[PDB]
Amino acid sequence: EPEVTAKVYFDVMIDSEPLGRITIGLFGKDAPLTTENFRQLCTGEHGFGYKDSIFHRVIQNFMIQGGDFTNFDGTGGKSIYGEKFADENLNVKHFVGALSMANAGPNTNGSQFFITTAPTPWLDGAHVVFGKVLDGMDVVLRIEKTKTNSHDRPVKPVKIVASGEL
Repeated sequence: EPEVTAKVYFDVMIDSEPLGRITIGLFGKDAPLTTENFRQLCTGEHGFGYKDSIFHRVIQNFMIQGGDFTNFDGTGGKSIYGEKFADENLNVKHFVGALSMANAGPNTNGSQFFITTAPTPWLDGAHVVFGKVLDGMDVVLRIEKTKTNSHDRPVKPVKIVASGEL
């Protein structure tokens, strides 16, 4: 995997019950702009970020998605650079535990991301891979095992009650 230059975390809990911590390593040399946007959204040093956001989409054995702190439905979110920012590096490919940038076409990176729980090569070349779950992958497996309704939305809220940099 690429060089890890920074670490951040998510303290997750599926409603009145704590699931645990997910530690993530960022690829600062391969995607500087993308990692810093994520890093700052984690620390919330701007008054907005991932704290209290949810994982609105969960697809058993594919990936889990989150980062929509504006609409909580998978339609919102925003970067520290503005509404959307360009694809910085599309050469890094996906692997289990990859933190990838969710988008709606070329250059539509906002604040939404996903964590793969299986190899997803069909995404290579279309999504910026900028991180790796270094610890807490068992927390991630628990999240993908929760009951989901239509659109694969968790019945109970999987909430990031805390986040920050290590």
